[PDB]
Amino acid sequence: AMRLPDGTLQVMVEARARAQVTDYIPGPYLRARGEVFSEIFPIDEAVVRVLVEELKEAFEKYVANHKSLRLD
Amino acid sequence: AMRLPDGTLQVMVEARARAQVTDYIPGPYLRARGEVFSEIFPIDEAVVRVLVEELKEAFEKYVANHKSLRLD
Repeated sequence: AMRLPDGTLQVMVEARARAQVTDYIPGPYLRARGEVFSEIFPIDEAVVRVLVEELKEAFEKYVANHKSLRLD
Repeated sequence: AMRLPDGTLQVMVEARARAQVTDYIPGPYLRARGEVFSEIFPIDEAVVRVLVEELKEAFEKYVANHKSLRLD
């Protein structure tokens, strides 16, 4: 948590788990509660590894076609 | 800039950058407002390096195609 000298809030976040929204409170600042935290762990991890391999091959096919687009 | 005594001022320049001429002030000699050193380098330097080596080899093949012209 740091401050920048031009009225702009710089912060680094790291996401843990997604959630639903219970009720919308008017703002600013906007407030909302979470009904449950929707979380999951990989079931039958061999098929999970196969899908990771297929997605790795897809993203390797994705990054090779760049001449002036500037994707790092 | 070696001061030659034959009415000619042969200047040796290792240039810096191109710039847009915003306006011209009448002379001679002329004043011209331009822009700053256009010398920055963007992200994705790997495509820059690959196209640099390909441009190098393309001129290396090009100058062989104009040895009929005896290009330098």
